[PDB]
Amino acid sequence: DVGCSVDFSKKETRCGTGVFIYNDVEAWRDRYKYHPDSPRRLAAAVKQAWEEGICGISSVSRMENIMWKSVEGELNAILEENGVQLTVVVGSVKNPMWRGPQRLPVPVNELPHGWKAWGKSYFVRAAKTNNSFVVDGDTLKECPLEHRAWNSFLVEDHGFGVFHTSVWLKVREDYSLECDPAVIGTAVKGREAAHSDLGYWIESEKNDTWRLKRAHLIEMKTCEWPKSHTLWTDGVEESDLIIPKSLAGPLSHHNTREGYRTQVKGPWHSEELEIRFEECPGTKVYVEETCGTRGPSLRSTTASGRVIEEWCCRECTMPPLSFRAKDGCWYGMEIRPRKEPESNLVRSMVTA
Amino acid sequence: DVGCSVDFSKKETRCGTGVFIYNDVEAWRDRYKYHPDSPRRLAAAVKQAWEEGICGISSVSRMENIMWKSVEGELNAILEENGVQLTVVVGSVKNPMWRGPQRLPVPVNELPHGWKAWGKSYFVRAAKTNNSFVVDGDTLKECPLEHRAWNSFLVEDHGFGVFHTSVWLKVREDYSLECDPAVIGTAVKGREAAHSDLGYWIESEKNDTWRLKRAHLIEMKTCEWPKSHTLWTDGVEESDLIIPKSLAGPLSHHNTREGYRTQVKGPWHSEELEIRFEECPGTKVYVEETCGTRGPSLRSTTASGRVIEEWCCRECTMPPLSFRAKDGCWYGMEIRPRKEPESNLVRSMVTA
Amino acid sequence: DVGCSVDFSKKETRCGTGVFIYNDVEAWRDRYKYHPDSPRRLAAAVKQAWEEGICGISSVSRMENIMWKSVEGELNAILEENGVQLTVVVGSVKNPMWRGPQRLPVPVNELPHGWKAWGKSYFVRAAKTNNSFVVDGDTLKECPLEHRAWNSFLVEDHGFGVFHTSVWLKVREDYSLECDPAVIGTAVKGREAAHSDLGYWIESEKNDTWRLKRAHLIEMKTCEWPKSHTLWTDGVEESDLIIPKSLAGPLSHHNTREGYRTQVKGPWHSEELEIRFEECPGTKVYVEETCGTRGPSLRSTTASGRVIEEWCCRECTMPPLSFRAKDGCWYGMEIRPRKEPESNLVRSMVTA
Amino acid sequence: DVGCSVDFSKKETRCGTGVFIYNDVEAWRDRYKYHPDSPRRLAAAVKQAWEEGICGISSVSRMENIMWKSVEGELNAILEENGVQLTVVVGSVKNPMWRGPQRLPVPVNELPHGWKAWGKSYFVRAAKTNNSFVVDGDTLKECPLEHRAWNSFLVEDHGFGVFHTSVWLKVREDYSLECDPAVIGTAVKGREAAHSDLGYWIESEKNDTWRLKRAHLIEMKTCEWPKSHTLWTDGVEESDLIIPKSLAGPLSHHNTREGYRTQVKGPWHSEELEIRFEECPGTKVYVEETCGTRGPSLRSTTASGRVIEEWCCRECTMPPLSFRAKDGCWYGMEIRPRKEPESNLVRSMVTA
Ligand SMILES: *[C@@H]1O[C@H](CO)[C@@H](O)[C@H](O)[C@H]1NC(C)=O
Ligand SMILES: *[C@@H]1O[C@H](CO)[C@@H](O)[C@H](O)[C@H]1NC(C)=O
Ligand SMILES: *[C@@H]1O[C@H](CO)[C@@H](O)[C@H](O)[C@H]1NC(C)=O
Repeated sequence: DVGCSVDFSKKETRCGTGVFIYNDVEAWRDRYKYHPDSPRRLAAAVKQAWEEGICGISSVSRMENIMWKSVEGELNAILEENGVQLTVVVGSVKNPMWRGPQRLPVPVNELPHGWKAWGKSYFVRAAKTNNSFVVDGDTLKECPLEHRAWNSFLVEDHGFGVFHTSVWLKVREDYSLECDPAVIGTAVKGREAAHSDLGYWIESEKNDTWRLKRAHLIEMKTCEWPKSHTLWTDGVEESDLIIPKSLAGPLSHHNTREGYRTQVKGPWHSEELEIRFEECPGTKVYVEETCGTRGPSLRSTTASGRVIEEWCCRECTMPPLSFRAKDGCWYGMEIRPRKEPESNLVRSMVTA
Repeated sequence: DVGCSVDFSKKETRCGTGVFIYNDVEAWRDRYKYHPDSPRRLAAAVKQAWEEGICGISSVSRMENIMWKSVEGELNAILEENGVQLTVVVGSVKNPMWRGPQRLPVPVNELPHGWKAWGKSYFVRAAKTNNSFVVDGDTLKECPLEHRAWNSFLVEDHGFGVFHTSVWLKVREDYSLECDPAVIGTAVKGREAAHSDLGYWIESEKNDTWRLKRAHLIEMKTCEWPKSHTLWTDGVEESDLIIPKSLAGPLSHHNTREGYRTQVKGPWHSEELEIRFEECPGTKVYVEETCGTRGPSLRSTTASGRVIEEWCCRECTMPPLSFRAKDGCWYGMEIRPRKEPESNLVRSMVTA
Repeated sequence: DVGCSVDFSKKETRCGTGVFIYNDVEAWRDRYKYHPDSPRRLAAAVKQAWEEGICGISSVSRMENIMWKSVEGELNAILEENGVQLTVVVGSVKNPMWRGPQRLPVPVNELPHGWKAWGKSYFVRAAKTNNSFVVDGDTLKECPLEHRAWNSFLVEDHGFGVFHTSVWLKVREDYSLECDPAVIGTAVKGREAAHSDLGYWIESEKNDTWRLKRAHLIEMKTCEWPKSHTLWTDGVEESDLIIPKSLAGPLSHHNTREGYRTQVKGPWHSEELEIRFEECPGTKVYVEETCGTRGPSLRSTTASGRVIEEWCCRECTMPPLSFRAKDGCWYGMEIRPRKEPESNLVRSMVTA
Repeated sequence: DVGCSVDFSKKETRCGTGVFIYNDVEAWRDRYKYHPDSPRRLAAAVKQAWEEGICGISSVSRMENIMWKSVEGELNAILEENGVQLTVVVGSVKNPMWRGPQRLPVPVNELPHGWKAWGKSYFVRAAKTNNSFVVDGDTLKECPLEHRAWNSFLVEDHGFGVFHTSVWLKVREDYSLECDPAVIGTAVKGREAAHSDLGYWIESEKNDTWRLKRAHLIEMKTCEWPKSHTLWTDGVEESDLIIPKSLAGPLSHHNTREGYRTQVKGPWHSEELEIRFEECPGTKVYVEETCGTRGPSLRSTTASGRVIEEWCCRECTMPPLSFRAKDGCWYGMEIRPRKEPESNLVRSMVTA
């Protein structure tokens, strides 16, 4: 708790005791290493799960998906060692990571033998097997969405003084729609508080009342935001959560904005996204009762690239509500083009 | 907002951005300028308060006593320019700081006079007067409680922690029974959370769904704890708040103890009270079905120096709750002497 | 070795792994507390030296004087336990320290028995004897300079998790004239190189040239600066070293300035000498080739404190050169008063 | 600079002023920008070099090769925008990185076109040209090493080096084979001295003499170690410098070990080479005078991977020297296999 505290705004070097949080979403690339636990038990789990008619796993976040491409060789070799013919295939995730009903069973006992964890686990290869245990990817045709597992892992301990934090995880014996709290946090001082998650960072201020300031989205989950680590969980609803609750929208006075509602058809397809309260270049948003009602988020740019400099709506706190996507700006549901037809603009992917 | 941390149980160090809280209950605040609005307006408060039957004040906290005392002499000189004859007397604060049905009014007009109230170069005095506005102490007869005010102040600024360190203030224009949220510090992470203010420190560990861990009291206020800043506002009663809400007992699951109720008869008199869950020296608390019922906290130390060692109770949980006061050790209401008469021991006067 | 970092010039906070120097010049007062290892062997060495004709020891560093003063009692008691007729008297510290031809011999064997000294180092009782194994002091008549032992010691271990990190020395097995490398640390980074040790602190930077900026001289030694721990020791002249080599002047480009010759006649009688390049208060220096020639340095004021305000220099580059001592503001030799008799100028004592 | 320090063998901790070194070899540093002065000045320099007849550039180090990989596209776009037709093509660094005799001429005047590409990070295309100003890569035939430049840049300033982490370079006016000192750190404390730069990490231990302890290499350059930035620069011979000076072998007694000689023919082709004084896995080294004389470094294993169990040496001192790279474990010149056919010994190709 002994800290370098140096007030950047006022240049105040100080130290003492308290609690400390750090912005790791941008520093995530060079801070984190992940892995499963007991790969033999995981081989037992995948084998047993295969006995339950399980296709694969549709990862909800990039953290888990990046895990499942780490012990694929070791998992396949362990399956080979005990004679289990099972090949795991891992593809690419696509936002918004949808909700899979199945859940990975938990073995009651490990495989009868196997000690490949000693020495060499990485540089291992084995021939494919007819059976495929797919992970993410565009294998929607190979198997439907109802045979895929989802949110069947946990974080018990992470962080190490080895320059590269190694994270311990294991298959859930429980069923949950809630996002993992081991890697979430917020706290408040005076006028400022912020909701922080590995794939979601949210800025909350107190200008007049407690409101929202900004949010960044690297990944597009489908779990639920908690209330225990949420501030002011008393007197708040889901519709005003600009972040959809189904998309893990916090239930706080700090997750609400005036003149705007939950955005379910937003650019939940974009791999990367940010919610900035700024008019996108060359686009001025108006507020007029004459304007149209809400509609699916339309990108600021037409397919031809021409920009639309006139956007309107009825009951918005002007001017901006635009998603900072890689492909451009997506505007909120209330904001709709004033003159450009709503069918001409790049409509957001169906992600309600 | 950029500082570091050095964990105790682990030597790992790392840092960047973050939010930070500090503890200032051990240091009993610190030397602060204590500008109440304007000293001329503060003096003009008492002319009309005194006129409408306010013969004294019951200070809510020790800060307030410091504040009135620190300007007591100057208050006598501000009113020398106009035909006002008052003399302010500030006495030691008796605990627990009972309430005052009156409040300090808010003058609407200023007295035309020199503005030398603040920053005077000394060399000035005032004329004493028979009528006395008694501020706490032993002026119960000189001023009835019904004519005393209380909790009639509101904090505005408490910054300038580098050089000026002024606790700027204003008479709260609003009759508030709750405490002031500004100087409160709190946050929760992992298995830990802790509230903090100018007179109290609170700890909360995720022992089993959170509970009461340890707190210290340097002053027994009689305000109330706001919910929008306390964890789990919903889901706790005021009776199981081991701190009576009357004493600003927080309304949170984190503020409660198994087998212990609100300690209304606790030693809220001892100017300082440290709340620790531990057997006091030389006492063995028992859990017997045949023990006695609740009662006012009996100090573990007798007036003659003898100490009653073996105590019992019917609904306790280890470790026992004993108020570590300068007066000695005081146990909870639930824990009574096994067989030594409660009359002989130093009973805690009913502190409701 | 990891650690914090704060560069106040840019406020750049850093943490990694490497080496960490410290500025301990101000901490010479109470940096260390210790005695030489096996004071019995040092007593044997002192007896052998005295038998060999070592009337005294000329302390080379104030650290050595501190150690000798601290260990005087234990050494005396060791001498008088074995029956040795020797009293070790440790005098004051006079600047500049002057060399001692002789050295402390390493004793072939320790004294037959000196266990009573074990655990009896500071609070040590003994008597006096006719023979005085003086240690520096104002005893030039008694033990002349040529008959004093000097720089015949070494350092084994220093630095610890304590304010007074115990230092263990050793009777130098052989001759030596250089200074101690173990307590030296240095390096260069961009535009700043600093030469620092237990008693000195020298600065340098590249202002279109690597020149001298400021040097703090708590003491005045005569050993030689080692090359193994020096920067840019290639192509530098003694006469341009503002600090002469005879007073332990580093041999580096960073230890010289332009338009100024070596200062061999400066206030080298000053106990504490700090060197800065800034105009002396209450005076001014002109670049006048008609000024005085080279010679002893002068104090800015007269004996009575009269401020000699008129000064000049043959070819100095403004700002001028002056010595800051406890005595007062002393000028460089190249600067002379435009109009002041040499009788009114205090000449810096010069010792060879 | 205010930092801290925590010991590893011990647990001593402390914070204070000083200077701090940081090892970025294993820590893998951070991302860097590598801005080459004014992009148009670089374009003019390369155009003038091509007019002179410079066919390409030899990236001395991996940092400069990454700089050219980051600067290629925008330089080509700038060239095509101006009346210039020359394409820059980069590739992979080949070890050992070879020298070049040419330097990029400093342009007299900037190319006549608009300035819009300060630190332009790609994302602009250009028309290919038959003429190519190849950079490193494998275009040896297209641009012979004769007309390949080498060390044509110098680091100027490291502005915003904590987060922005940008290294700004400019075309050197004068020729210089020397490496870059600004990115070199070193000092000595007690019995350890360490030499390192942006690419190299050398550990020297004092074991009865200042001796090397370990040497790790992530690249293979050909510049030269500056003397001002190393220790014990006297009484050192190249033959005992295990690292050849041609490999920027530091000139210090710390760079030599007894019983061995310079290794100018070792596995310097390795992209990563870690030198450890230890027997190669599955191999035994002995000291036999009848052993083969010094010869090219041989991988401990064979081409098929067979391990040589018996090894001999004429003058080696245990533990034996071995180069630990991804290719495998090697042996020095003095260490020859005791009895093994020379065909199966993977010689290190001569690095001339
Ligand atoms: C923000 O500052 C204060 C606090 O809410 C208020 O006066 C103001 O209206 C707020 N909004 C703006 C746009 O300044
Ligand atoms: C160096 O110092 C001189 C005068 O001492 C000053 O004019 C100049 O600006 C300084 N800086 C540089 C980079 O020369
Ligand atoms: C290393 O340790 C010390 C000197 O540094 C000494 O005892 C020992 O002999 C040295 N040599 C070896 C091989 O450890």
